[PDB]
Amino acid sequence: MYYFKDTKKYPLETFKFIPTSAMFYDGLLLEDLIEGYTTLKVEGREMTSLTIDSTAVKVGAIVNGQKINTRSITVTYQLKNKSSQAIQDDFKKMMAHLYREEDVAIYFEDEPTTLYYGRYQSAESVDGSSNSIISSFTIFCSDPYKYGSQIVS
Amino acid sequence: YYFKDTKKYPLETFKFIPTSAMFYDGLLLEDLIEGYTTLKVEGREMTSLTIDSTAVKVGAIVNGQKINTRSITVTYQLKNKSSQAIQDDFKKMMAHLYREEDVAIYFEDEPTTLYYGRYQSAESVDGSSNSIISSFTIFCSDPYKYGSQIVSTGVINTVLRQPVMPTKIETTVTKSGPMKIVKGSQSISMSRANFKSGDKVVIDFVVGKVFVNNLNRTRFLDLDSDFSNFKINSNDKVTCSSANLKIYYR
Amino acid sequence: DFVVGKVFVNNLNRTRFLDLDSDFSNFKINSNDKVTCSSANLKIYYRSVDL
Amino acid sequence: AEAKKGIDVILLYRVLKNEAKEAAWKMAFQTEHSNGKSRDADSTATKDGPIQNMAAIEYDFSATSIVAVGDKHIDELDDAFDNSELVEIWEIDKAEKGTDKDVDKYKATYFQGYVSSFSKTPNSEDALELEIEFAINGIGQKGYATLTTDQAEVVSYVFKDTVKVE
Amino acid sequence: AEAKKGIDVILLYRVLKNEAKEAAWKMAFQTEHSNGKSRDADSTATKDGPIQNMAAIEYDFSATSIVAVGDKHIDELDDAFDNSELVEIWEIDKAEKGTDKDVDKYKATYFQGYVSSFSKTPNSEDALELEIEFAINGIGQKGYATLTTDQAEVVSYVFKDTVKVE
Repeated sequence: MYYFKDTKKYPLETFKFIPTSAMFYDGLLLEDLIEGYTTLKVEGREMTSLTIDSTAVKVGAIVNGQKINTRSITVTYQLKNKSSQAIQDDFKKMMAHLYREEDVAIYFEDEPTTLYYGRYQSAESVDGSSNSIISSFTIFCSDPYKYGSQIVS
Repeated sequence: YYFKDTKKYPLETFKFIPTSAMFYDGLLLEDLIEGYTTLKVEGREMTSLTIDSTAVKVGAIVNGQKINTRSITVTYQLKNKSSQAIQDDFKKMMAHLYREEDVAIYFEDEPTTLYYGRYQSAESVDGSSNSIISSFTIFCSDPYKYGSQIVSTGVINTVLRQPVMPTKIETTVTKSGPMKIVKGSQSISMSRANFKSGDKVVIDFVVGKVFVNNLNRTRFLDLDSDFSNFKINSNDKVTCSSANLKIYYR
Repeated sequence: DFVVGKVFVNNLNRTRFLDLDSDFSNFKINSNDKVTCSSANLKIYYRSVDL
Repeated sequence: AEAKKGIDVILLYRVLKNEAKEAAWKMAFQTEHSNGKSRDADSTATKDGPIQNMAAIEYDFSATSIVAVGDKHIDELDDAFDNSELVEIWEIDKAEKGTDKDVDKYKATYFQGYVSSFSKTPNSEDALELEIEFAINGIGQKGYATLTTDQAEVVSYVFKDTVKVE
Repeated sequence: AEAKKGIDVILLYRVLKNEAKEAAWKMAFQTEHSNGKSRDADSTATKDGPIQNMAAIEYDFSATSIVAVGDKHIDELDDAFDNSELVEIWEIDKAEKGTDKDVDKYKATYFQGYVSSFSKTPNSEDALELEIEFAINGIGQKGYATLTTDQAEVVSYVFKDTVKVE
C-alpha cells in the first residue's frame, strides 16, 4: 500500500504496488500489460472434495467406488480508466490474452514453489454504466493436483 | 479461563483441549497444527428410517423397512499470522484427512464408543483473511455405534439394548465325531463331518465361511442350519458337547 | 515413459517387449525407497504431489 | 444500612503475553464503565402455558476515561488492537474485604477478550475523551484480588508553616 | 497527572499528485473532527462458551470547519471530489514531542483515501460551516511529522506607546 512520509516535499519516485495474490498466467503478469488492472483476492484453491458412489441396503449402504473432483478458481479484479473509449480496448486486450486452447502453467505469489494447470473458462457480467468495474472470471483446472520442483535421483 | 491474581505469574500454561475432540485414524488434529481448534460436532444423535408402502383404498400397506446412513459435520477454526504458512497448514490437514478405506473415529465426550467413516467433502473457504471458520463432512456408511469387546465362554453376562450378531466363535474339538451348536430353538449343525481330537473349528460370521485348520470347509455345513438368523441376547446360553466355545461380540 | 504409456528404445516404440504380468502404471515410489537395476544406470524424474 | 457508592469500582488491564514480566496496571482518570449480562429466552406455547428455554450468556462491555499526558499504556492498547492480541480485565470492588485467608484482598472478577473499538472526538472547548469496547470469550471467573498501596489512595497536602523552606 | 486538551489535535491535507511541488497545508478555522476504528466480531457458541473471531478494520472519518474568505484550498478539495483523486491526511498531536532523533517533530498518523461527502447549509443568521467525510484505503501508519513555525503559534498584539506613529 503506502508507507509513512513527512510533511515536506518528496523528491523521489514510487512504483506500482504488487498485491499479494498476483497470478502468472502463461508467464505474464496482467498488472504489467494493463496499467489499471489490479487483483483483489483469489478463492477456491484451498480445500478439496471427493465423490462417493453407494447403493442402499437393509442396514445402510455399500461403497463401490471413489473419485476426485475437479477444481474451479475464481479471481476478483478491478479495472479503472478515465476515458470511455480506452476501457473497451483494455477489455479487448485482456480477453485476447486470456483466451487459450490448451492447458498452461499458473503461478501464484503467495505460494512460491507450487505449479498449477488450468485454462480460462468463463467471465461474470460487468457493469455497463461506469468506468470502474469490479467482477470476476473462472479458471477450470481439470487436474486437481499441486506439483513441486523437479528432482533427479 | 482460570482465576489469577494481579501479581506476576511464574508458571507455564498449556493448550486447551475442547470438550468434543476427534481422533481420526488414531491421531489428534490439535497436536499436528498449532492454530487448529474444534468448535462443535453435529449429527450423531438420532437416526431416521425409510419405509416403503403402497396406496390402497383405506390407507397403505407396509412391506419393507430400511435404516438411513449417517453424516457427521465438524466445525473448526484455523488461525495464523503469515499469508504463506496457512497454505502449508491446509496441505498438512488434507494430507492427514484423505483416506482410501474406512477408519476408526473416537470422540472425547463418548469415551466408550467406536465409529466408522471417512472424509467426504468440505465447504468453501474464505480467501480474504487469516482467521477462517468453515466445516467439512464425514460420511458414515455404518450407522451403528459399537463398544468394547467382550469374550464369554457360553454364557452372556452383559446388558444389551438390542439383540446382536456375534462376530465369530472359535472352538477346540475334544471328543471325536460330529458337531452341533445348540441355542434356544436355534442350532448350527455339521452332521456329516468327522472331527479328530484337537481340531480348531472357527465359524466366521462376517464373511460366511467355516474355517477348519485354516482351510475353507463350508461344505460340511447342513443347509437347514440357522447361519444368518443367529442373534444372541442377554442371559442366553450357548452350549456344545464336543468342544469348548469362545464368543466375540460387542 | 509413464505419462504417455510407451517404452522407447533408441527413439523407436518397442512396447511389445513387456511381459503380460508386469506392473507399469502401478509403479509408485515413496521416501527412503531403493530402486536398482542390474543392467543399466538409472535416472529418475519425479515431482512431489500435494492434494 | 448503607448505600453503595459507584466510585469504589475500578478496572485493571494487562496484555496476555506479558504475564510473566509485569503486574496489572491501572488506567488513570476513569469516569464510568458498563457491565451487562443477558440470556436469550425462547418461548414455546403449550396448552398449559408458555415454557421457557434458555440459551448461552452474552457479555456487553464498555469503558470511558480521559486521556492523560505522558501515559504510555494507551499506546499498548492501540498496539494490541492493531495486532489483535488477547487482553486481561479485572473488575475490583473496593467496598468488600476478605475475612479469613485473604486479609488484604478485595472481591473481583476475571475476564479475557479482544479489543473491538477505539474512538476519540477532540473538540475545541473540552478535554480529550476515550471510549473502548471489548469482545469476551468464555465465562468470567470469581475470586479475590490484590491492590497495591499507590492505586488505592488519593493524594492531598497537609499543614505547612510560614517560614522559608531550606 | 494532567488532562490533555482537545485543542492540541489538528489536521493537514495534500493532494497526492502534487507531492513533488508543495508541502502539506493547514485548513483554516477548524472546530472538531471524529476518528474511530472498529472490528466486526462473529460469535460462535460451543459447549464451553462463546468463541470470538475478528475481521478487518473499518474507518469512520469526518471533519468540520468554518469557511474563510479568499481561501483557494476549498476549491482544490472540491475539484478533487469532482475528479475522484486521492488525498493525503495527517493527524498531528501538538502535546507530544520526540527526544532523541526527532527533536522538533510531533507524533502523527498518515492516511490515504478519497472524498465521499461535501455539504454546506447557509442560513440567514449564522456563519457558514463545511462538513467533509472520507473513505480510507489500507491501514494507517504511525510516525513523527514536522510542523513549521507559523502553523503552531497564535497571533496577538503587543504593548505600544501613545505617540504618533512615524
